[PDB]
Amino acid sequence: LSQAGAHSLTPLSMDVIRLGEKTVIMENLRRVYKNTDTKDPLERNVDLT
Amino acid sequence: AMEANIFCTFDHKLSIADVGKLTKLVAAVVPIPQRLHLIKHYQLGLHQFVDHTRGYVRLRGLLRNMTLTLMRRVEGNQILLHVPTHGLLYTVLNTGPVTWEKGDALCVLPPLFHGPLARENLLTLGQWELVLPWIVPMPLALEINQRLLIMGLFSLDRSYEEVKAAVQQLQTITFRDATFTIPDPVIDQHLLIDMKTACLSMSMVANLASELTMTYVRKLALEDSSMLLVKCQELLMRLDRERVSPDDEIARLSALFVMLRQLDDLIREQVVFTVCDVSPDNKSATCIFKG
Amino acid sequence: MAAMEANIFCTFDHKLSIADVGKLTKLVAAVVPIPQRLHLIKHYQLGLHQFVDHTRGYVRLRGLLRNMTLTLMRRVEGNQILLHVPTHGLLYTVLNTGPVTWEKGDALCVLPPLFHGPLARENLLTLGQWELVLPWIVPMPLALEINQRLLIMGLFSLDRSYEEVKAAVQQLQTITFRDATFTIPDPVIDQHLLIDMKTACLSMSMVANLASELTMTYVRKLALEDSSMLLVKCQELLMRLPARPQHVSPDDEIARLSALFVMLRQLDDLIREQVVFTVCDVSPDNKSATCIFKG
Amino acid sequence: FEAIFGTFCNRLEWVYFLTSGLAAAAHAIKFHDLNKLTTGKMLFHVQVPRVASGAGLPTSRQTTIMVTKYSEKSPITIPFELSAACLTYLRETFEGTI
Amino acid sequence: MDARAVAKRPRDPADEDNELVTALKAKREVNTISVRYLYHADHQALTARFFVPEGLVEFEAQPGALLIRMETGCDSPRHLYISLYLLGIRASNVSASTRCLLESVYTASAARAALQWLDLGPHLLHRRLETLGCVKTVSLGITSLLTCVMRGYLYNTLKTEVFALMIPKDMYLTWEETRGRLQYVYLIIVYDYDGPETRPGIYVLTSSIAHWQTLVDVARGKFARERCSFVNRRITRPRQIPLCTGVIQKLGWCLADDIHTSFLVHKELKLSVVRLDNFSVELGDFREFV
Amino acid sequence: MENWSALELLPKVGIPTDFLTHVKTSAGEEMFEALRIYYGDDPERYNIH
Repeated sequence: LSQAGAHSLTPLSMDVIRLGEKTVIMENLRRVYKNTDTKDPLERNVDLT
Repeated sequence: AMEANIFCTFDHKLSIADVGKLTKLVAAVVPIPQRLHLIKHYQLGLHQFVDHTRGYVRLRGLLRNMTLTLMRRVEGNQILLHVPTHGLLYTVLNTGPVTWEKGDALCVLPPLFHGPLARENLLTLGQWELVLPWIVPMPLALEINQRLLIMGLFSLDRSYEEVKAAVQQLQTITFRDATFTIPDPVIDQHLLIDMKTACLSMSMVANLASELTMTYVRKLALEDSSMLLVKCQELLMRLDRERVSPDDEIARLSALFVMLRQLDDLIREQVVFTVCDVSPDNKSATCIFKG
Repeated sequence: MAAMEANIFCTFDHKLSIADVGKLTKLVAAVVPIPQRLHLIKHYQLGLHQFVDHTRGYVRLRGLLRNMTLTLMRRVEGNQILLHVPTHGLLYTVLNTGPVTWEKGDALCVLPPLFHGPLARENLLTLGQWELVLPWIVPMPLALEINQRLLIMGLFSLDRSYEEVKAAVQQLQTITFRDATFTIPDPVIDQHLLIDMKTACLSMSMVANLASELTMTYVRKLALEDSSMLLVKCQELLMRLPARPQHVSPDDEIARLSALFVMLRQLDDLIREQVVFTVCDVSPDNKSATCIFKG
Repeated sequence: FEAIFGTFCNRLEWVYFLTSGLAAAAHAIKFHDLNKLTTGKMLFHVQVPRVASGAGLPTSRQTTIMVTKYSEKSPITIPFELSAACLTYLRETFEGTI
Repeated sequence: MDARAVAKRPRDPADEDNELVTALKAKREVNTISVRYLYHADHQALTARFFVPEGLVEFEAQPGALLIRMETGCDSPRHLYISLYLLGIRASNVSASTRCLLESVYTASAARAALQWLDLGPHLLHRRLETLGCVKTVSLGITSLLTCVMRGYLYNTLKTEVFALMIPKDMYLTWEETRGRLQYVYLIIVYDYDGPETRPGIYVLTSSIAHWQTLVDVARGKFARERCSFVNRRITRPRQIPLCTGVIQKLGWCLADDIHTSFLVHKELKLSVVRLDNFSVELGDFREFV
Repeated sequence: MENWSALELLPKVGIPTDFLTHVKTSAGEEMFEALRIYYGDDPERYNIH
């Protein structure tokens, strides 16, 4: 599976945080759900009893 | 490579509001008197057949000989008409008051009304008018004629208002998601001549059955081994419970069969469509064709 | 196995005369029923002729013919024939071997032949002590009455003198419908009629039971006020013998009618036949016409 | 007169899962014959290290353990209709009128 | 108009490019979606999806089974769908051993309610039912979905496999020792009228006969007993009018030679069934007979 | 009732848009006066006359 990956690469700008001396990506998904007719999976709810 | 389509041309000039009045009726059954290639708009619809004294039953029969045809496309001048081919699917407008659902055995019936409607509006040239027949589901289509025939049997006696209370019940069939009020075929107490014939078409048959059966059952009873005929005479002898030249028998039997051929128009009903998917809000639904 | 072939080749083994090879060219595009449904049927199975019998039961031919698959004649050539079976609902042309003037817009049904009278029988086409027999195509009003006349002939034959039956068979065997005269070959009584008379005699009784009291009475009551030609001519056939209805129950009455329609279809169908054609625009020659609903 | 102005049409904001940062959690790989396959699997071979025991205590076995890890299909499909009038106007062409 | 234009051979759609290709060809744009071959491009068969409750998906999950709409006087659902096999718990024709057997599998919050709707009123079952066709490729969702075949052969997509119709052995019967090279299939409801209750009597009846007149005549031999029950119910019960001894209607046709016995398998509960093979669908309107 | 059919055939400028609460809802609250919605391709746009 590791050898199946394409070797092509391109830059793209991103926001990142450095925690635990480890990089972590930040990324909104608002652009891919705005003006569409399905609920965003990240926005959910809890039923406390 | 385009599919064949009948052409049709209106004569009276149309305003742009009128040609747009017709584009709202893309899919729509349109009876055609004969499979002519050209056709005047006067031939379209049942409106050329419209009559006063002639009854609904006359529309019930001539419509069976009409060639149903969808309006595949609407433009200026010429109007296309796509005759269905058996076994292909065809989208059709739900002009019928009944809501459609999956798998209905739709069959055409002439349009009806109960006085003024919320929207009688249709395409209207001078004097000329269009009439698009209902596409009722089959089980209701039996219920229509079963009411229309019984209502004329009481037409001889409108004088008893207690009978009218039964006519008021038959007048308003109540299929689900519908509130019909079937018009009385009778007008000013007098019957239509088509109604007078349809009532004669049945009552004459039942009268001959009461007496003609008494003879032929006798000779045919002993020969039968199934015995089912032997008990048929029992109800006939109990049908008496209430209170001749050989040539006369031939003319008497001869009427009994020919009247049923006249009555057959009201009995068996061809199905013209069977539903598949239904569009939202039931504006229309596709239906595979079936002659 | 392959689905039964739409294309069927029939090849004679007997020698064909030059006079007869052109007889089939005039026969092109006509109903030629077959039974076995082979891809290469022999002509001995071709035609109705194999079903003939010394009884000559015309009612017997009426039933056995319906089981045979219909075919359309096509592509005459040198000692080769190509029958074809149209799929249901498609339109194709059909020549009329019979002598009847077809109308536009009427349904048609296959029927066993009825000899015209003179029975000149054309060249009839024969070989090997065998003759081709193609059943006639007829309009519905002729197709309907031809069955009821066979049935009423069997009712009068019962319960009456055999010499009296001949007086009724004579007037009934003739048919003057649509200009041309017709006559029924050997209308022999048969067990096939005995079951046909059975379903009619069964319907003859139950419809009297299913009929509503307001239904059978209605014709006798209409004469009290209305008068018309149809009311008088029909009233004479009936036996010689205001007021309230005894009861009016709309739910009970609508139920009586719905059952009554079923026995009518049980009774009407015996004079009905499986419609096959729905002709549109007949050709001016009246030697050919287009057809739909074939099969 | 009424005054119609310029016409407008919104353009969609193009997006790609390969460009999105959620792909850092993904490892996408095309495979044209994927419809033919039933279910994938990934066998894992494991042998745990052991420590020497003291006197009077049971000793650890040379333990070995293996597991299988399958896969989950998630098919997706999107309808879109095209009018039959668009079909008859797509390839058929009458006179070259404007 | 040109004489060469009528000399041209009739068009072959396969030689022509798909319309999705012709549009891309002019702008020479390349979409990621495949365009070279539209699927379901060549199917005379027509289909429509039928959402179903998940308590009836069993046995229907096997391709090839009859489906019928069952109209309900309730406004929701107005038309619960019914399996041909689930229908047999009510039919008297099914063997008492088989009836107790399969019924344990079909029990559900939904399917058990369907049996109650056959007892709600006097009206006969044939009025309440309407044949739909047969399933191919079940979706098997939490809300079950089925691709019924309105007409034509049952088969897997791309013609990779031809699904066969499945019919229970308890309902199947043969009218003749000599099967023809072709024979039509007929679903046929029958009613053996009786005092306390009029039981349904379902039967599947393949036959070489096709004409309606010849078919009903031979039908009266096997069913003469139920025919005797009909008139018997009339004479016993004045002011009572039962109707229709039964209903015949066309269902399709089969090659006859392909027929052979088979069996369904589910929940370690095998059930032997007749197995029609290349059953092209040809639905027919109900035709009552007395 | 404006002639919507002309808008579906006449060339149009491509303007990206940003607005709250989704176009299906903002037109579901009738923020605009005249408006029209439909599913799928519109046959009516092809009926030039």
